[PDB]
Amino acid sequence: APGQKECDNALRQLETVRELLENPVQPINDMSYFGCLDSVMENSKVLGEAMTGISQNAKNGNLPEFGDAIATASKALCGFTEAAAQAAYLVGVSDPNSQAGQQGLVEPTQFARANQAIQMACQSLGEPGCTQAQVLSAATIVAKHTSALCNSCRLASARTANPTAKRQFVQSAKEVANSTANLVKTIKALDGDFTEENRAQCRAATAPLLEAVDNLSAFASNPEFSSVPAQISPEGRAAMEPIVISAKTMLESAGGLIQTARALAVNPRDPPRWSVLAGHSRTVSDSIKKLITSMRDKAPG
Amino acid sequence: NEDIDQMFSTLLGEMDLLTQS
Repeated sequence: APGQKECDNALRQLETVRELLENPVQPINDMSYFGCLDSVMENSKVLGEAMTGISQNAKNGNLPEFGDAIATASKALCGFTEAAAQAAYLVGVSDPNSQAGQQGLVEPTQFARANQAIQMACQSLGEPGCTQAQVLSAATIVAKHTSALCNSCRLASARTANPTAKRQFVQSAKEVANSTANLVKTIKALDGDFTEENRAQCRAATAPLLEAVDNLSAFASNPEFSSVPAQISPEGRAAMEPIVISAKTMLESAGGLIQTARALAVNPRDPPRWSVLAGHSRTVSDSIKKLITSMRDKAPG
Repeated sequence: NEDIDQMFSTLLGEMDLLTQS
């Protein structure tokens, strides 16, 4: 039934996004404080419209439109929570006794994943039983992650005021890109003529790429480029609490809203559940109001 | 191979930027 998958998906995404509120003492995105407030305002508006879509379409049995409203609500709830968690962090770190950290040049988790993915795709291009189709699928993985590595290198170069590091991040990226370009030549040859000799030539051309990946990993792992965690004071933690509590309350009511709506979509002849739905919806709105008020009060700058 | 070239279009864009340095 249309709407049922959306409700289940929404409840899963809510369960995932609520984890951001458990200990929001490190930055989770690049938004400024007013960036967070802008996002809270925009997502609140979208959510308001979506809650009306949920009720009205469930009431009248417009199931595809119901599913769309559920999906829109879910997206807005996630956007809202990301903004709230970031805002909470910014409030916490703004306390005089809190110690601001510093942003690392390259985000470490996706960096490691990119390197690992390239290494495994290169290994695939090396398997004796690799089908011709698998050459092309491996190539897509190489294409994705080598381009991502180069992008990260340019970002890191922009971020650092060390002229030597600026130049080296660009050079390392060039090595990844040029070794990949050489590999691409051999991939083209192997795809055009699927011979054992061309398989060997492709395998061979993975080596300079693996070396480029390893060399960049070694360079980028310099402790001087690493992130330094924020230290949030107890006062900072107390200051961010009203934002966190309101965001948590909002998600609790939103979960109840979606669960109630899921039932009403199936059977809208249920006056008690309509009241429950209106209660959850108003409590979502109340929680958002309280969060906005708290954000205006606890603003660092 | 134009299809394989297309697969690496994002990398080509990165190379275009890196070449400027």
